[PDB]
Amino acid sequence: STYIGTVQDVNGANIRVVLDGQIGSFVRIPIGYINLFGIVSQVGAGAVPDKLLEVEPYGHRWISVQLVGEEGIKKEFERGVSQYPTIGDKVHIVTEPDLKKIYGTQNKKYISLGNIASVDSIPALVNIDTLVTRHSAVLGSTGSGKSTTVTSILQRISDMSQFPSARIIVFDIHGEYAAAFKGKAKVYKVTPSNNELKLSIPYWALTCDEFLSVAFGGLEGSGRNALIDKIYELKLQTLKRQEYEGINEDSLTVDTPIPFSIHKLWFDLYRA
Amino acid sequence: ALLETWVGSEESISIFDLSGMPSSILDTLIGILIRILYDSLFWSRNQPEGGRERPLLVVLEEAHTYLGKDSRGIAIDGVRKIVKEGRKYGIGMMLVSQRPSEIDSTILSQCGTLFALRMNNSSDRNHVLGAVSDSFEGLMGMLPTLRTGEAIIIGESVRLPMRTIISPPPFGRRPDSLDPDVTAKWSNNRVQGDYKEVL
Amino acid sequence: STYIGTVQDVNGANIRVVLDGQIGSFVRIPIGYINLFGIVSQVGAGAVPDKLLEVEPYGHRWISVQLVGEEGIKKEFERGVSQYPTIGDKVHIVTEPDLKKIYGTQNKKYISLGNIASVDSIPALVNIDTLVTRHSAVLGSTGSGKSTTVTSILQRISDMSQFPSARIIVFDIHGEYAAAFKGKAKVYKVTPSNNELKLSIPYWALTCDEFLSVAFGGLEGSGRNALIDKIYELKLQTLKRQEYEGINEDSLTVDTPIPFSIHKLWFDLYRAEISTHYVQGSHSEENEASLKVVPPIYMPHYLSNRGKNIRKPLEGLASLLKDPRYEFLFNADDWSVNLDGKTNKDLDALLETWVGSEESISIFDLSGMPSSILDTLIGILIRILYDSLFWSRNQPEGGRERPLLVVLEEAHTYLGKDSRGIAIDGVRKIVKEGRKYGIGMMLVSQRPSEIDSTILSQCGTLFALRMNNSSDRNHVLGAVSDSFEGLMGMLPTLRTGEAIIIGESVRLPMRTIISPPPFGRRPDSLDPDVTAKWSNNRVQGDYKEVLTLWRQKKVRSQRIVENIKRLPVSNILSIGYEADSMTLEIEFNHGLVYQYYDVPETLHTELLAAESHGKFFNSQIKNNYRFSRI
Amino acid sequence: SEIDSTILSQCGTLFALRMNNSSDRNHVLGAVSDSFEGLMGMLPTLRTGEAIIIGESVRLPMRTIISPPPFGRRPDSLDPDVTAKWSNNRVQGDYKEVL
Amino acid sequence: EISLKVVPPIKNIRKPLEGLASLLKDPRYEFLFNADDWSVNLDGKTNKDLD
Ligand SMILES: Nc1ncnc2c1ncn2[C@@H]1O[C@H](COP(=O)(O)OP(=O)(O)OP(O)(O)=S)[C@@H](O)[C@H]1O
Ligand SMILES: Nc1ncnc2c1ncn2[C@@H]1O[C@H](COP(=O)(O)OP(=O)(O)OP(O)(O)=S)[C@@H](O)[C@H]1O
Ligand SMILES: [Mg+2]
Ligand SMILES: [Mg+2]
Repeated sequence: STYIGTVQDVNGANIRVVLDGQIGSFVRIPIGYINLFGIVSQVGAGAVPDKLLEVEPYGHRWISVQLVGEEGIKKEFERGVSQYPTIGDKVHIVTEPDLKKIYGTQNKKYISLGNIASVDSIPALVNIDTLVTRHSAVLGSTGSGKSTTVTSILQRISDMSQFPSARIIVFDIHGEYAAAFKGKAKVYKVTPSNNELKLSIPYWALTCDEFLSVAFGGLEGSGRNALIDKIYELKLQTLKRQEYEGINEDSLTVDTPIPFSIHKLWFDLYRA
Repeated sequence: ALLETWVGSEESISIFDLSGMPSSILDTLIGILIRILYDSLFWSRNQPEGGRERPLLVVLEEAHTYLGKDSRGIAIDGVRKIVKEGRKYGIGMMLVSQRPSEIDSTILSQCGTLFALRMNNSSDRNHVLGAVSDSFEGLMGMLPTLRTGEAIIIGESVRLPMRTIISPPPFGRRPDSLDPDVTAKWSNNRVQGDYKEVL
Repeated sequence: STYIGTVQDVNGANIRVVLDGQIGSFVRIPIGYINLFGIVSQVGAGAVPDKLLEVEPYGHRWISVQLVGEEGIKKEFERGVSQYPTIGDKVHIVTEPDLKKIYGTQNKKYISLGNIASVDSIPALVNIDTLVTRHSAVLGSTGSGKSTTVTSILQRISDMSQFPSARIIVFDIHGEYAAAFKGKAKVYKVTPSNNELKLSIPYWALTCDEFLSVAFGGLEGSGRNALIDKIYELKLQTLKRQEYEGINEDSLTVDTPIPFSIHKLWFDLYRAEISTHYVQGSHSEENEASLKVVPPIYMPHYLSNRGKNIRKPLEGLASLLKDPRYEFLFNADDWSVNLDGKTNKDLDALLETWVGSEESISIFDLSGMPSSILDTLIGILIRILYDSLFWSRNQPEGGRERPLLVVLEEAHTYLGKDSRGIAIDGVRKIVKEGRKYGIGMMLVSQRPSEIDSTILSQCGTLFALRMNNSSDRNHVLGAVSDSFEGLMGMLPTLRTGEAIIIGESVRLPMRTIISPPPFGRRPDSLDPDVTAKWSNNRVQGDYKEVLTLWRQKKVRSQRIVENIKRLPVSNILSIGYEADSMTLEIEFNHGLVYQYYDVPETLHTELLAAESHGKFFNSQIKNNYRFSRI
Repeated sequence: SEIDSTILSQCGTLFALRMNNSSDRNHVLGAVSDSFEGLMGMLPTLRTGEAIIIGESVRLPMRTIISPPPFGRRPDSLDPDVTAKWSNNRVQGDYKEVL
Repeated sequence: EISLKVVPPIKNIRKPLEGLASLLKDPRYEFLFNADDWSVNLDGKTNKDLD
């Protein structure tokens, strides 16, 4: 069989089992008909109770374990605890079928993005409905391999067998992803290439503030009150000289993505 | 047609390469693209093209420079609105950065799930521990000693936190930046110089 | 008789027991004639005394004696004990009848919500006056009960057979509670639905300071004093034209709720800022050379001498009146104010509708609110409710004779320790001066640490769902009136739904399993489903429309059909059709109604004769036509 | 626990009643030199009305049961009653005056 | 710097002055500015003495 030890303490959730057990490995605790799964926290002198070493200063065989969830009556793994364990109970190791049970899921919203540390055959199912709706963030050191873990995920999301209608945008500042997606993406950049289109961001698709923030460096006096007057005038004429549905002489604002000629702005404003 | 290329192409993923940008304005553009992608999806949440029928996902590299705790840029304003109202219109987001402690703490906490790769300096680890909710005491004292690509995922996107090992992309599909190779570019015999053209 | 162990040694407080038992479970100790019920969180390995460990260190069966309350003289259970245990006495497990008496009561004051963990048959009796007069809070992790719990309490308190005059209000930023209350609640949202009203907050019912905090960003100059001067004349002028009872020119104030036309404000203020002056130095309007926002053209220009440095807010304000996203505040539908400042109705209907509806609950879903000014409006709504019941506390409709219960969802973003918003400046008052007017409060937040401590100190009782992180457990435990060590140690492992109630609204802190509401009556949020939306095949998009709407700031395509009739039948409820324009309208559960276009009506007949709906609708309609959902 | 300890010490005699939370039971102990286990070990199980007196104004400290005052002379705040005012049948109101 | 007064209508501590005026008009503070017997007239005499 597989035996670790016995529970020699209880505090509701925090438990301190004594052996006769890896730092991250789970622990299984049957109680009659349902089992409690737990997480190790520390090892050695960190798990010893406050008042034991006085008589046995060098008795170090203690481990601290924590409780995460509980398995129902052949139904599923439900978080929490139906009935907490007590002193002098049994303990068992988490074996291969159990890992499937705890981590398994029959729902179809989950997708496999990796393998757990202990057993390599376990898919690392992570919800995608949640990963795209709540939010996500990748953090780490510099050489820890972020962009490689942002492609091994961002490449499994847009698969063409399950998600033929996916949709994604990327912002790479060093240009290190275009090499990964050879025939799966539409790479954009400033310098054209043979099969890469050239990023183009029309200057008239911008609000008044943002255009004033990239072009004129930020004006605050009457200059800011003169440029706005001109842009409005230009977007007035383009409406008279060409037809755009819906936009009228009143619904038109300074910040509607309507085309205006920047060169005419500088030339006419500067020439005057 | 412009939008059709960014979002409506026949290939799913778009990739915007900004390494050529004049970096004095690199921040404002990140706040320009997010605004256009957000308004276009937000204002057409009925039609079959909006974010309610094809949910979006914006991934941002090196987010610690534009999401500073006291940054005065325009990107942080955009990254806050999508962090706040995106759940209604299905516009998620992914954040990448190697300096967590420089990220604003009011934006880093509103991210449901976190990938926790290696972290050594204690000004970050003590700051990541300040935003993750289901924080175990056995799997979060393990941050600085992970392997490369041995991420830890904690949040509600998983039933419970897991210490996964992401599968690397197939060889030849990896991300590779193209920087000049000094050892291979300095070691060759000197060639006759023609500096007339350089002027 | 369940014998386990007996006492054999004494160490002052540690009373040592040799054995021959759940953690948060009571123990019974009879002493002659009076029974002692209480908690002993120290037993076994965690209780063996340090003095004796030298003898037997490898054994753990030892208990201690410290109680909570004593059984009276066959009367009832009260906290405290007349006498403390002694030598020789033995501890017995509690029995179901004892649970009935300890948690039972003969008072009709209490109400039942959930059940005790041990035996489900027991009811979970919770006071109501203290649950509405002493305020309270709800706390726990993100995935625990949380909202599924708040609805059950409001769905039990607001029963008509037992409380036929209840009165409460709910703030739900995600708008996830309107689903549970199918037709028993009012629900106001910015963009209406088939049978829902408009959450219109008339701007003329705001204090001047709050008005300048939503429309001008906090002007802090001489111009700020120009607006106050300008608004006063409008508010003063409307009084002289229309008589109002009890206020005249003398006792008029800048902050009293008299309607005024903002359109006149911006137009007169904006026009008197820039215009040609026929005669130099003349500020008269006769020297210059309205239902719609259209301004008349002005000739080129000297400039008016009556102006200031408020050009940016004044032009920025004009924009706030254009976009439809703020239509609720500035274009209150039935409270829209014409140019002369005379609207159709007054706040009577607003108050009569918010709190005076024939049905008990009212709901304000704020998902449609722009998150920039979400905090500012939260404070505004609180002020209106408190003040209205303040100066009318003797009347027969106020809060004294019909107390209120304002519920706030997701509060941790609004009561921050360093938060400088107006919400906390409004929430503090009710927690302080709301006791003697009967204005309650229920706080919800998934992360208590950020909540201001003084606010969390003054709440009467606390609901404690599961809480994972250690940083927050320590903060919430620091504002507990009556805490148990055996009960609060299992806070990070509570299963979903069941909560722990602590405070003055119950006799004892108890671990209750709140009854889940009926299936189909739950708080559900209808957010887009990626897995069901990304998996379907591609569809050639027509972006020429997406651009057009994005330009027009509209949300409905110009090809919609409005006057179609429907006939009742995954769970398809109603199906429409129209051969004139080849439009097929369908309706599903949760009120979702689409409009598929250019579909042959042969399928319409086939579906009616298909008698196989659900499994057959996806056969030839799921992704085969262009639909403009509504 | 929140009160300033600077002003607490100068007080001569202190009456202490039922104290449940462990956080505050420690602070009160710090303002009394007579650290007696029996006096304060029984603090968290004191019945309503009970008290323990410590200070110079009392010759010897011990627990006493204060006799409650007679009915008709008893503190009670006249806060509105929720269940009594919600239980009564709903009555049509007129907000023309409340406004 | 410039009805109950006979005159017909025509330092940076102004906003205190308006805030000061709020207390005067409010009936809820009349216990302090408008004491039942202790209000001070322009002549300066009070109907009673603090003794
Ligand atoms: N998922 C992975 N699995 C195995 N090795 C990886 C993985 N990701 C990155 N690496 C390894 O790291 C090297 C790839 O280049 P790196 O610079 O180390 O990664 P990187 O993602 O480009 O770094 P950053 O700063 O996080 S973008 C190789 O030695 C990889 O084997
Ligand atoms: N008593 C219960 N028994 C079984 N399942 C429950 C119970 N209560 C809640 N749940 C389930 O757990 C889910 C958790 O979702 P919610 O109850 O809405 O919690 P929540 O996400 O914190 O609420 P907010 O206010 O939107 S953060 C629920 O949708 C249920 O499926
Ligand atoms: Mg990198
Ligand atoms: Mg909820």
